[PDB]
Amino acid sequence: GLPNVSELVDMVYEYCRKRGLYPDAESYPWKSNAHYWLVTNLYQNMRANALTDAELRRKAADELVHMTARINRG
Repeated sequence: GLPNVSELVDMVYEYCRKRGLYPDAESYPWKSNAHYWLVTNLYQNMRANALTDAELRRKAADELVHMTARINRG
């Protein structure tokens, strides 16, 4: 299933920490297309907006609701 908000925020921070080891964002080791889209969107929003941890958590929760709805309808 999808990550919960805490799991997803941890993934964003790990990606933040590890992304320099890889040739590009797509080459990072994603367990699903969902993880790639969730994490890279939140990372870029983090980066381009200096999001606080609480702000990141709110965006992550919204992204997870949109993605749950997408998967729910096929």
